[PDB]
Amino acid sequence: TSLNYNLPEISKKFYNLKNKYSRNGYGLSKTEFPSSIENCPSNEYSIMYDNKDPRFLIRFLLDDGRYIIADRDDGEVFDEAPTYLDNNNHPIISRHYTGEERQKFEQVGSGDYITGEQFFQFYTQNKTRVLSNCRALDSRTILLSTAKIFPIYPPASETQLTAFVNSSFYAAAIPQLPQTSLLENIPEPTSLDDSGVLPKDAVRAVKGSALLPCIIVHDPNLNNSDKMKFNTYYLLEYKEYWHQLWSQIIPAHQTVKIQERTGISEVVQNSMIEDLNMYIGADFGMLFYFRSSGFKEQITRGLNRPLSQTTTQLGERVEEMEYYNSNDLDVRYVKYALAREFTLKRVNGEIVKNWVAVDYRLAGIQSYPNAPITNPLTLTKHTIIRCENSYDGHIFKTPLIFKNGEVIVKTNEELIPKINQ
Amino acid sequence: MRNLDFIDSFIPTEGKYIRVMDFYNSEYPFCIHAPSAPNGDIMTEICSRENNQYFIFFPTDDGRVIIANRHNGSVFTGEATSVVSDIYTGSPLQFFREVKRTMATYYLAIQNPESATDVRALEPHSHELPSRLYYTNNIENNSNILISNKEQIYLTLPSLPENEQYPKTPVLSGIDDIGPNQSEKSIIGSTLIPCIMVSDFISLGERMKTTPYYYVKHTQYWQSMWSALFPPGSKETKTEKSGITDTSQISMTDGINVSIGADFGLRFGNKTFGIKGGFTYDTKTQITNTSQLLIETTYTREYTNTENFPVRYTGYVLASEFTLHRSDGTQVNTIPWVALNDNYTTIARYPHFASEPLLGNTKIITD
Repeated sequence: TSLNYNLPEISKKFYNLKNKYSRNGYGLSKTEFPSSIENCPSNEYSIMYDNKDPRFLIRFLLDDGRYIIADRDDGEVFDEAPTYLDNNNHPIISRHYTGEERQKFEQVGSGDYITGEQFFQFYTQNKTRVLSNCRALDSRTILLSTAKIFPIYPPASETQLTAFVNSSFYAAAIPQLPQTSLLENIPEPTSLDDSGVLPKDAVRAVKGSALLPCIIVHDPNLNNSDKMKFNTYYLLEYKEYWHQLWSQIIPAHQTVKIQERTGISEVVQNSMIEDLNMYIGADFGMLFYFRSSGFKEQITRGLNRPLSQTTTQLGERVEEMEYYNSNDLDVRYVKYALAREFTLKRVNGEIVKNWVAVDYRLAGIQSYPNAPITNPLTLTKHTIIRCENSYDGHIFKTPLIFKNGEVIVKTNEELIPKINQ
Repeated sequence: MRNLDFIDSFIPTEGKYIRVMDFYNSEYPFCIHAPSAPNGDIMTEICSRENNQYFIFFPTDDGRVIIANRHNGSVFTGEATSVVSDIYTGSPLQFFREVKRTMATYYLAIQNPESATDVRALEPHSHELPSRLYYTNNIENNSNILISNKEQIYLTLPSLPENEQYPKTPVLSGIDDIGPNQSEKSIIGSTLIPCIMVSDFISLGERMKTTPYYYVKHTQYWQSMWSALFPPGSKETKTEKSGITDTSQISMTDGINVSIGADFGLRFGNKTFGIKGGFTYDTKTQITNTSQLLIETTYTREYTNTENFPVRYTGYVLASEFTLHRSDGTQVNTIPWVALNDNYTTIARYPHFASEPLLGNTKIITD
């Protein structure tokens, strides 16, 4: 099954934005020369308007349908400065991405779609302000937002200063989405001395993937210009595999204590936060911080992992289990739990980092000799040794039989204290 | 696998099962009960197996849920001081947030004309007697707002069709071959839509029991517009339709609360606004960025055969179609929901090695 993340056309191309009514080809520019218009002062941060040195801008889609406007050459975004100009206007300036409201813009299309003569406008503050050229149509000037909105059906003269069309473009760098695959059965040991399959050698199944706009990714290896041109979107893969918890020979008719370490450590969580502003909730759902929050829904939809419903962070889980071997022989037993793996890749395929969370809720056992020679292993005692939160303080009702190769779902078993009461 | 293939299914998402709820702290067996009348007060009543006590949580794009009962399909509606049952209209007071304090217990919160501000949770005023559900600002370390699921019954969802590759352009067999009226229809995508958001002759209460989920299917195909045998160096004028008819737009809007914009993006009404992101993602469509609706337009176009030999030419336009289906697969809409887009056209020709027709001038007919 192939995959499509469904980005709009304008979110896949860096476009040159020209004014619809300008006669001499004026548009959004990165010209070094200052503003030629009296009441329109320019500076180092000012977004310029000129017929030379065009800007090539991408529009990253936010979950609420608004856009982040970024520049291909320097990787900075458009920003509505809180400072005031004449007539209660705000300058539009270049700034680094922060994810604040002042960096979000609403695109509104209007005009004659039937003759292909439509145009678009950018609005802010719940459509109370429209982006406009300062005073001129065909002269070098600045860009600002005004609260003086005019009708669009008879396109006032002032409305012309707000009308944009798409011109030339550069393709963004989009990585290819991998194809999904099925999860294998829990691996069987081949002999008494076979210690099983370790995580490094475990076969992965691809279940999801999302395209992360470079602005939310912290990749120290690249500068913001190389990052925006060659790695506009990073690839975040979601995979699953059987992560071994322990492998041991259990002597005939013996009870043995085994520690089971699952979940995720704080250091790994901190790492994901640092790089992506993302981390795992105690229900194994996804949680987000400020800088990536605006894209949560698109990301999760792509990953096929749900949004978390708790505020509790997943942590390290240490449990002590007692098992009983009822066979008359000594047996090689091995237990695996479901691993949820997240991988960040660059457009070229280079792996940036991996993060693994071990889901103790889905686990199974395999043995040598196998069934029907041997009888299944039995859980006779379950104790929680160390866990920093009480999201899941439940233990299994013992005794519980672990049938070879069968997956045991903690939520479908009888627990103490009882759930679903 | 086969079994493990359904490993994702073992731990289900909120809207894949029917539940029975009770407040964790109640000692006597009280369950959350909805009134038999379409409108009324939500109450804790002695637990029984009646459909008044069974609920489905329909999830939305941001994770909030719509809570409908199995008896009549009326939803949880926040009011002044109490929670009432009422018909779903897509009102802001009909969206709730489920917060899991633990793996087994959760509370229901509603939010004001505010954002981060007054999140209040649902709470009964008694454990000993039947009570209405009230609001409280006392959330932290308060177990009285804590809810548990007494029962959980897994829903069998309809089988959705497999996604197909973009439709290919039809081929002509000879000089006299006009070609097929349409190409093979291609499944681009399909999405699940709660029964409470659709228009149908079946009662809401019945839909809740037999078809709680409907699904919308999105297909693409090439539609024939014209066909002619062009003599060498001849210019002909052909008429090409575009957009959507007034009846089709009205039928679609009435049926699924979704309209098509002038930019060919989709416009979502009050009922479907909260699920627009999931809808467009599943169907591979886009949300509209204009307020103008798509209308029907008739275009004339000049086509010139530049080859020194006669050529057969058939013009096709890209057609996009939406169909509403019940859980049993039956199609609900009787009127076709089709949008033709004259910006994407393909010209099928005989002989195959012949060039593309030269496009001249385009006019718009004001019939």
